[PDB]
Amino acid sequence: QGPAMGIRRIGLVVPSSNVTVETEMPALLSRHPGAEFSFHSTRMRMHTVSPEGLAAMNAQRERCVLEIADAAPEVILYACLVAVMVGGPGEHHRVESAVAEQLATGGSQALVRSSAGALVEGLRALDAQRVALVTPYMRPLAEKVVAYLEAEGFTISDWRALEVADNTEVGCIPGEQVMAAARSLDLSEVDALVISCAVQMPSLPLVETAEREFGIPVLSAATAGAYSILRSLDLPVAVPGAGRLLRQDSAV
Repeated sequence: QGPAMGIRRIGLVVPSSNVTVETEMPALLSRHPGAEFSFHSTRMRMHTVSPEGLAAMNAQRERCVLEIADAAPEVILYACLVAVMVGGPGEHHRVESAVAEQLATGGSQALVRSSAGALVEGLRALDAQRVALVTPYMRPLAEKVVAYLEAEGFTISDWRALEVADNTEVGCIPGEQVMAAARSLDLSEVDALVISCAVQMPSLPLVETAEREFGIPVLSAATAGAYSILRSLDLPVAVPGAGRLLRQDSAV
């Protein structure tokens, strides 16, 4: 198509209290052998992962979009997965389209992705039908994630909810806790494990060790987001250290 772009600019629309995605996204993508990235954030305030915390956070969408658009990123990621999925089946399409339209009214060419939509995208690239989930959420929010994915055609075999409503606390969840949850799952005939549905719960270093342990593909909201960003930018998905999903273009 056109001239090689140089540094690829990624926009991140993130909960104010989130520290994990701005850490994990650069760490994961820094291992791309053929592309360089920069990361630019806008904050929507949230510290409590509850219906009301998420509603208050989502209401800042229009503000955040105008802010990050000013940076002319190539793709913009709506980072919080449950923020979208709490709105019920189909919500990522409504949110993504609302962002695209707002960007278009301001003359921006930026692409739009969301963690929720990216998870679907990653699960489908994996040819996954039966899926198991680990989440830091309170149970009712976990159940909405489950219902969302069922509507997209997935069978959710089993899931865990750590019930950690405070987002700062979510960021401090140790890998041992996450691994203990993943190990409590029944994984028989599960095609893929979502080791973290939330972008605040750390999981990146567990992805490789968990694939070796469980013998299935392992992804998170963050690795799904990375996959989606790569696909949106027409870049090869061949990044080491981030599970099978990030090596889909290995043979290429």
